[PDB]
Amino acid sequence: DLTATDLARHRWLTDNSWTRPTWTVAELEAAKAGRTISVVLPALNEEETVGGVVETIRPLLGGLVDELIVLDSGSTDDTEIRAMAAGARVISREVALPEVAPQPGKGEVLWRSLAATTGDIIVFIDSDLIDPDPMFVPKLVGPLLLSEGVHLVKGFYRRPLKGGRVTELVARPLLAALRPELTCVLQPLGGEYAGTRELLMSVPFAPGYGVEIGLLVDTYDRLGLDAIAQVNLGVRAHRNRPLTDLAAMSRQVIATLFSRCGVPDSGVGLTQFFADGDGFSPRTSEVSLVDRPPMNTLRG
Amino acid sequence: DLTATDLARHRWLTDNSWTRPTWTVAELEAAKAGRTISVVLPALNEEETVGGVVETIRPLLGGLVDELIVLDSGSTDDTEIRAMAAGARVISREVALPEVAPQPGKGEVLWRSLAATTGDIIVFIDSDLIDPDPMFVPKLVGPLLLSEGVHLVKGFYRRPLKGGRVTELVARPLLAALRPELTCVLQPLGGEYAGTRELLMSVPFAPGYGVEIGLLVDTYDRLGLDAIAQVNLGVRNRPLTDLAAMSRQVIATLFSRCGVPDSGVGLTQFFADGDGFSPRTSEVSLVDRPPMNTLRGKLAAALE
Ligand SMILES: O=Cc1ccc(O)cc1
Ligand SMILES: O=Cc1ccc(O)cc1
Ligand SMILES: O=Cc1ccc(O)cc1
Ligand SMILES: O=Cc1ccc(O)cc1
Ligand SMILES: O=Cc1ccc(O)cc1
Ligand SMILES: O=Cc1ccc(O)cc1
Ligand SMILES: O=Cc1ccc(O)cc1
Repeated sequence: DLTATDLARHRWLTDNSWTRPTWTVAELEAAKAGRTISVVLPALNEEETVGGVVETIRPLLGGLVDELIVLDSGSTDDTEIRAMAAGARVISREVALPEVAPQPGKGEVLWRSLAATTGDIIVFIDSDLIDPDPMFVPKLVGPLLLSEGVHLVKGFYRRPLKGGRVTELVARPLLAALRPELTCVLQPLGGEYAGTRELLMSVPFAPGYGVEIGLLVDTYDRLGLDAIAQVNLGVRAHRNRPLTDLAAMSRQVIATLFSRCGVPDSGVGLTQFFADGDGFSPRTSEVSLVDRPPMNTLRG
Repeated sequence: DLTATDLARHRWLTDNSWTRPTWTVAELEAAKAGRTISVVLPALNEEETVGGVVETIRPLLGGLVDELIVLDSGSTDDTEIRAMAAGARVISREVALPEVAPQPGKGEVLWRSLAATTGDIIVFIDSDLIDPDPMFVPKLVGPLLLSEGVHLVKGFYRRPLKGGRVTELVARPLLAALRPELTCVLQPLGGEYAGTRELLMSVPFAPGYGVEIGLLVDTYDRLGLDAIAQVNLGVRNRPLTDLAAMSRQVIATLFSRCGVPDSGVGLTQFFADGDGFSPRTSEVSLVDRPPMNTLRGKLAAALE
């Protein structure tokens, strides 16, 4: 009947998951107790949405939130200037961490943001969200401010009563196989999450689209379920990404899970083919992004 | 840009992949050279489609095809009667291997069929296909009969000019990580494939929905990429929950073949009523059936 995974997951849901994370901004400010909060929006060519995300967070500046930074990854559209006008601080990868040459991918941006921020709590929110809700940051920081022993909070979106394909086909099944207690986390790949500086400075950062799952597993391997919480951010329909983006995402999720769980990885990516009447000429990507070491090895 | 594995991928697609098989039934019959062909359709509650599949293969019986069997896995609908009416012999799991109690899942059915068939070549075709093409069996056996050194033929379906979600997000990326040459196989999880008796009797069979990936990986390791071919068969909507459970078993079987320590924990959904909570957990098995030549050694030796 019941397994040890079932028992732990059920109890974790009752203690470390909030379906209605309704703490008030005032009570969260009162609980800061000298701690400061930084909010980071990673961004690459998100000109249509970045300002709207910033606008939903900026009312918290000077109270709950101490800094609001857009960490730009080399946009060629109007991402940076729209973020400026909307009321954020825009910092490039190069200014965030001058002593290390950048490499591509989302994980690099989040890692570098640790060097550019000062908060005791760092909140990450994706910059591609349409009409996000102003209560995202309060909900994400609640367990960090109020619940002893929590270092990582994952924000999830409620599923309607009536596409998450990488989460449900790749990430959750692989966690079931390799780290089954972590199947408790509803949206392990979600981009809205918060952590303590103590935690985040102490773990390596996986590259590209592996960053979220890498942080989740590294936290678990150091502190177990007790240190991880999740909060319901409300409704939000699934994003529709191209299938080729998704297969590449899956491949990086696999690589990052394997690196943390002791499984070797070939470094071989997926193959694209030149196709014509003479057949299919393969071109296969190979690994070129490295994990970044804990930021404590360079700062603080 | 080109990388190290691309040479092997290019050679294999040139020699072992057929986008447009030219073969006629007549040429294939003339090439059998004393080999016999068994066709096996695994089935569990497929009354709406099984007859249609059988009807497309039945005209080959007595010529290209020597035996046509539906291996029924305990259906309670009209699968059995509809398969017989279309011209298949229907064999239960118990009849196929009477002294061994059945275990659930698709892999069990295919494994058991090895004890109930006599072919030097065995062709598997899913019984849930809609409007299958009568050239499926000819296309699948072509490389076995007309090429040298091929032991496993995987049928693939035509890709569009732009749901295979498990293949493209799970199987192919995992193979890239753990058996990188095998990403060249377009349909690693496909249910339409043919193998030699020599191969099939000698390998363990993975349980459940792991059977196809397990056979592919075992064939690759033991016989190599050149022993695997693929053929275009020409042109389904399952709930995400079912695809996730299938993915979880594909993972378990690949991990078993690599020695990765899979927990055996399935995918769990909690349900609640007035009395409380209880989990519903998807089926996962890490236990292979042993090579059929260990239980049917005399049959295997007769066929060798
Ligand atoms: O509060 C929601 C909840 C859901 C499933 C559980 O097992 C426990 C709690
Ligand atoms: O009775 C159901 C229940 C769900 C979640 C909780 O946290 C507590 C109770
Ligand atoms: O903020 C999202 C992001 C995505 C891809 C990148 O390379 C960098 C940032
Ligand atoms: O401190 C709790 C803890 C739990 C599980 C681990 O593996 C390590 C630490
Ligand atoms: O496709 C055939 C099949 C047989 C037994 C199963 O359990 C599942 C599928
Ligand atoms: O035969 C090779 C091939 C590769 C990719 C496709 O999408 C189709 C065919
Ligand atoms: O995909 C999730 C799942 C959970 C329980 C099951 O029984 C089957 C599937």
